[PDB]
Amino acid sequence: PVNNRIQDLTERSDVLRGYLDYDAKKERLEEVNAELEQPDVWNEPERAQALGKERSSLEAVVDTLDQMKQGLEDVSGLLELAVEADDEETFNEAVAELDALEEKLAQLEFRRMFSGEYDSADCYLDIQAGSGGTEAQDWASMLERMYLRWAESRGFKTEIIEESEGEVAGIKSVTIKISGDYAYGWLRTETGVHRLVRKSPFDSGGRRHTSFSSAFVYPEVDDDIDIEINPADLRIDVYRTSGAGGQHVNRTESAVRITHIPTGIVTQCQNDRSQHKNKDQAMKQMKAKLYELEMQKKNAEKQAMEDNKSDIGWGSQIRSYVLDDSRIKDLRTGVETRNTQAVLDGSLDQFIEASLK
Amino acid sequence: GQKVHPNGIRLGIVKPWNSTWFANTKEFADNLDSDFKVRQYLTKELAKASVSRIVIERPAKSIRVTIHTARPGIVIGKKGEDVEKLRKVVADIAGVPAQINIAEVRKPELDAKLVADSITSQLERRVMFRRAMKRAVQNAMRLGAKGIKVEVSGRLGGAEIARTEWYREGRVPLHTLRADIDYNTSEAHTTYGVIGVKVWIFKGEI
RNA sequence: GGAGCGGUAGUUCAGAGAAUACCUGCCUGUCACGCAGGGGGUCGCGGGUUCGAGUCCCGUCCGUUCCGCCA
RNA sequence: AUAGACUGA
RNA sequence: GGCCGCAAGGUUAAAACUCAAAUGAAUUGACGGGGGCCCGCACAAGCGGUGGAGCAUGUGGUUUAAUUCGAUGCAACGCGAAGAACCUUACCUGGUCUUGACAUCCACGGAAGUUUUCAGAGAUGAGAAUGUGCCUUCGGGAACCGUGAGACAGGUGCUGCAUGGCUGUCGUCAGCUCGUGUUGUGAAAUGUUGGGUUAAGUCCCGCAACGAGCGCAACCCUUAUCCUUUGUUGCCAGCGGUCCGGCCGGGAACUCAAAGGAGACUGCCAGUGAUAAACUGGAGGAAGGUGGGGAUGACGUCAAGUCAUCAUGGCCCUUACGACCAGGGCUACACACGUGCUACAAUGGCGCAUACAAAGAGAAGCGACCUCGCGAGAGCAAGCGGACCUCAUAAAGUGCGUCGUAGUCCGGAUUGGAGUCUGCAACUCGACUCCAUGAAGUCGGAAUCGCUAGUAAUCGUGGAUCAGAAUGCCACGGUGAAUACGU
RNA sequence: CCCGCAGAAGAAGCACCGGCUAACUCCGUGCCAGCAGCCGCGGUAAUACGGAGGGUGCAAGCGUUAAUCGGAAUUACUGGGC
Ligand SMILES: [Mg+2]
Ligand SMILES: [Mg+2]
Ligand SMILES: [Mg+2]
Ligand SMILES: [Mg+2]
Ligand SMILES: [Mg+2]
Ligand SMILES: [Mg+2]
Ligand SMILES: [Mg+2]
Ligand SMILES: [Mg+2]
Ligand SMILES: [Mg+2]
Ligand SMILES: [Mg+2]
Ligand SMILES: [Mg+2]
Ligand SMILES: [Mg+2]
Ligand SMILES: [Mg+2]
Ligand SMILES: [Mg+2]
Ligand SMILES: [Mg+2]
Ligand SMILES: [Mg+2]
Ligand SMILES: [Mg+2]
Ligand SMILES: [Mg+2]
Ligand SMILES: [Mg+2]
Ligand SMILES: [Mg+2]
Ligand SMILES: [Mg+2]
Ligand SMILES: [Mg+2]
Ligand SMILES: [Mg+2]
Ligand SMILES: [Mg+2]
Ligand SMILES: [Mg+2]
Ligand SMILES: [Mg+2]
Ligand SMILES: [Mg+2]
Ligand SMILES: [Mg+2]
Ligand SMILES: [Mg+2]
Ligand SMILES: [Mg+2]
Ligand SMILES: [Mg+2]
Ligand SMILES: [Mg+2]
Repeated sequence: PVNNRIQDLTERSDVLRGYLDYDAKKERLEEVNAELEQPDVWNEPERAQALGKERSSLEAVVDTLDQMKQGLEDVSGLLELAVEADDEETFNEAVAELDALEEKLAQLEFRRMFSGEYDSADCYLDIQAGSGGTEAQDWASMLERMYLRWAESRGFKTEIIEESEGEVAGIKSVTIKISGDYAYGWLRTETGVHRLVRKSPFDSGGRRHTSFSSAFVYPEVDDDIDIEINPADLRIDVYRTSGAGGQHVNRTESAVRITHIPTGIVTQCQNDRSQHKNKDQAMKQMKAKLYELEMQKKNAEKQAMEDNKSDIGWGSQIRSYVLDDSRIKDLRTGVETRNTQAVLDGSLDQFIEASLK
Repeated sequence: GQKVHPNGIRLGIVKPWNSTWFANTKEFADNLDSDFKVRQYLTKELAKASVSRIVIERPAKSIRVTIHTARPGIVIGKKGEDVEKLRKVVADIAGVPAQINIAEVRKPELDAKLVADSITSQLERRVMFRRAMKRAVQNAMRLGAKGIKVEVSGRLGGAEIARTEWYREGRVPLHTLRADIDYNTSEAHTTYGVIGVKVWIFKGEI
């Protein structure tokens, strides 16, 4: 079976060679070496050092795959000298070398799935029923159950944040926190509307009906603003209290106005008779406004990603689940699985792997 | 709903058995299996011989097979060569000496098995189901049957939805136990599926 | 800034309870309603008195009020 | 005397 | 916009845009918290249960490497499964094979086979001996094993919303139709409606209808009475004798056994009724109005169930979605539901004594008698392919004694120890026996089920599956009620 | 316009085939791509989508769009209704 393991790693190396196109990376390296070999590259140090690091990045994949095939040949040769000569010592040594090759190959395998700052952040799944009514709610409940079971299989923690139970059956909307290593990276590609094609149990006539449920996965964010304002970035000016005392002959410089020098936001307080209390109130208001600015920065996605969220209805399907004919298919990846049962409870990684492309 | 088999419900009243032999519990199963093998062989070879039914009788250490057919000439063969060859194989299957006799089923139109086989053959040859059913009913009534009911079920005409059609003329009393109701079934393997044909023939009471 | 009122079941209110809420089992073709059986907080947070504290006392967050004026 | 509602192939 | 009006508003009066319909009369169904008339344990009157406890079993859920697949209101849930330790097995882990485990066919080598070692958990692999046979144009081969093809095998893989076949259900409900004639432009109507009457579209009468078919009834099985046969392995009235035991001699009476007939037909009498159909009674008769029970399930309804009995179009895999083997799983367990068994005791527990059944199975089987073991059973060994022998003491019941209202001399769950039987092998995961322990449970909330007479309730007995493994399924008898004013 | 020379030699495409309306099968797709004057077709066995074979109707033209009349007795004078 160890020879089968060698072939399996050979298959993994060969497909990883195709995916990462190390020959094309070497093709990129062809013109990388053109300017690096000649001394006429330090005129612009950005051209020199960046190419040097890019060359290392290209050769990282290229050389590892080269060492991968060479190592596989060495393991095959050692096992031929081991099993045929009954040398169990070399038989175990080649297994350890083969395991080391798998570790090197897995590094490049994980390299492709490495993407985004939130790649290791905990993911938050939101499932909302759409067209289909009660049947859509049931489909949403079936959708969240397999997501929870998939997360449990991966070992990720499950936390039901909120669920608004359906009026008749199922749940209208669920929000579940899935916490684990690279949880967002695993489930970031499960975003969209899923189509369910089955005979509706709620329909009296038993007609074949189509239902839709959404699945929005938003990553873990700081969700907190701890920005502290700077006295050097703030300008405070005192002036007469125009309100409630601006009429009298005797006016004091109790009114204050704090203007943020970088941003330009102006804040003024005239309620209290003491300039120090007015300064404190203006400081609270200005800091609160700055807090709002960072919140609006976070809210930029709440107006963009929410708009990008396609309607839960016809024509927005990302994956088709034909339970009547047992032909679950992901249109985006072109992957068809005949076993509906498995996809209904777990085994979603089969479509996830192709979705990582 | 569901209907009892006319032959089974009339087995002891107005119908004979297709297998008449006495055996204890030890050899009852062996005799039944041997009869099944003999019938399977004879039906396969004499499919083109228009065999209505086969009766297997087991005397002491012997098996006498009577084959009822509408075309005795082909079954008998030249100088009895065909029946002799059939007798040899039947004896080999049974394990005891065999004696094959041939009976003539005159008026082939008044036989449930023959009509059902003819209809299925026409359906396989893509003959219109209604034309086949009407012709079979008309022939039986012309010959002198007091009543005939023909039912054809399946994907008739290649339609994606199967349906059941039936034509009945005369009296076909299925609730009278003293009625000589001849009932038989057959199946036609068309290019779209399997089509079942059932024939009821009433030839009088008692 | 001064003087009071509070903070208790998921929520609203009493002093560890009530209503709503939530489970489970019934009824019904199914839901709702309805019937029956249950659980659910250890008193905003800390300290101190007390044999003994949700309670009494002090400090602190938290919300509610009124006042904060005359030149 | 009380008694409501059955999405969408 | 104009005119009118105190106002509310009235009068005249568009356009953009949108859809392929909107609408009237009539027809067939379906429905109504519309009407009239009826039926069914449907209510009403009763009896006994479930829902509370323990256990058995199935299901959902959860868990798991797998916990195989299917069945989901009535009409899924002691269901396919009339019986998972291996097998079954279709699932998982691991070790293996790849014209294959299973088929045809070509060529070549071989008889086929029968025994012994051999390494492996086993598959398998390496050997070693033994025979090397039979029909035989003695020319052949025939059969049965291997090798090498490659056309092909193989699938419990998907679709029951492509199908055949089979089945459930409304529902054994009484309805569903057709030919011709007639009416209406037509969908359609009539017949098939109406007065009775019936279990019934059962029958009579009327009628633009006349007839017919599938349905109802009858013909079929069984039971209740009698006659005729036949009298053994069954029976014992008259006897003969007898150990008193139908035990022999006997007998063909009777019970009984299985074949053929008789009998029940509103056939007869009274009364009502439209001089009809029928109904209410009565006589006789074993049986009176279908005497009881069963089989028999119309056109169709649910795209109802089954592609996993089987067959089957199409699609899918072919060094694997095929095949072999070992082990494990289907028996997992924070829970919920369904169907049952045992109880919560005195109409009873226990000890002793003593009566009354029916039906069925048995040859790789039923197993007598005797001996041994407290017991499950063990040894020996008759009879029976059976009205003969065995399974095979029926229990409830009756008599006596005791317990004396207590979680008990109720209840027997659970657990410890020791054994028997089948089976290669009872760890996961069989049944049973002996000693020991002795749980909940003291009659069960909302709610819910079955039953109209030899029925309910209760008591035992047998069979299919099956080497072993029933509280389930199927059948057999023993005691044996209460109630039905009525719609 | 006529007479000679040479050689079949230099010369056929467009729309459509579910019904209206003449002309049918296979393959690919799977409520997607798309078609569409109206009814509508496509959700794994499509004569309606795309391609191929065959066929139909026109032809140096063939289809689509725009505009008028007709069908429209659907402004009814011929010739309608409350
Ligand atoms: Mg509403
Ligand atoms: Mg106006
Ligand atoms: Mg009642
Ligand atoms: Mg219970
Ligand atoms: Mg199951
Ligand atoms: Mg299946
Ligand atoms: Mg097993
Ligand atoms: Mg096994
Ligand atoms: Mg079906
Ligand atoms: Mg007419
Ligand atoms: Mg009628
Ligand atoms: Mg009728
Ligand atoms: Mg009438
Ligand atoms: Mg009739
Ligand atoms: Mg009449
Ligand atoms: Mg009488
Ligand atoms: Mg009948
Ligand atoms: Mg179905
Ligand atoms: Mg199904
Ligand atoms: Mg099971
Ligand atoms: Mg067990
Ligand atoms: Mg017997
Ligand atoms: Mg006891
Ligand atoms: Mg107790
Ligand atoms: Mg009754
Ligand atoms: Mg038995
Ligand atoms: Mg058994
Ligand atoms: Mg009984
Ligand atoms: Mg045409
Ligand atoms: Mg196609
Ligand atoms: Mg005009
Ligand atoms: Mg008009």
